[PDB]
Amino acid sequence: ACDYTCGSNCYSSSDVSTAQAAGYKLHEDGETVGSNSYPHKYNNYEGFDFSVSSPYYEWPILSSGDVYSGGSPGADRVVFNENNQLAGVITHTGASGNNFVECT
Ligand SMILES: Nc1nc2c(ncn2[C@@H]2O[C@H](CO)[C@@H](O)[C@H]2OP(=O)(O)O)c(=O)[nH]1
Repeated sequence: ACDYTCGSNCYSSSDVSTAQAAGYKLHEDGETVGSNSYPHKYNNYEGFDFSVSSPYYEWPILSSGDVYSGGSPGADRVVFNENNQLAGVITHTGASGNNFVECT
């Protein structure tokens, strides 16, 4: 069964830790990838009650199992903080426009 289900996409904890480790080292290195320049700040417009503190950063998580390296980010994201603490897994899947909803 899925630890996080983003629409139709299924992720285990391992998938999430892997994406997150990747996202956080580029953040620490001040490196960005992709046309959207990931990882980038996540403002939490949605108002998600995360149990970890701000600021937050979002990094894509791919259904392929591959780590993001440019190209299309897909609709799923891992949100981590400055301490490299997981805040949550979110998606545009099922959200209207560029809004986000949590992955279950
Ligand atoms: N919906 C949403 N988009 C955010 C937030 N923070 C940054 N973004 C960005 O705000 C714009 C409109 O949503 C996009 O550039 C989006 O980028 P992402 O698509 O890369 O996440 C946030 O909290 N919510």
